[PDB]
Amino acid sequence: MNAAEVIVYEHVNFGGKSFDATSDQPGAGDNLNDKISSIKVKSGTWRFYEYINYGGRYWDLGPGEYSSVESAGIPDNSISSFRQI
Ligand SMILES: [Ca+2]
Ligand SMILES: [Ca+2]
Repeated sequence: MNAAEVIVYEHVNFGGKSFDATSDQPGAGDNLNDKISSIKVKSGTWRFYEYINYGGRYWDLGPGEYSSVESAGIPDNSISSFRQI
């Protein structure tokens, strides 16, 4: 009775953590710079933002995979959070 798989990385492929879980965790939480990240998930829409839940860079997207490093804002991976719908 499980139909949800959200796997994302909070860093480079060969240098990041693999977060594989359904809707329940607080997105992401780690102190570091907003470097290259690997986001590959297919389930509705998700809101990505590197800051609080009421004062940060809002950026949502549909089911798709990507891994940029100069087109997603590289300020600082602090107080980052993302919820999947
Ligand atoms: Ca990152
Ligand atoms: Ca951030």
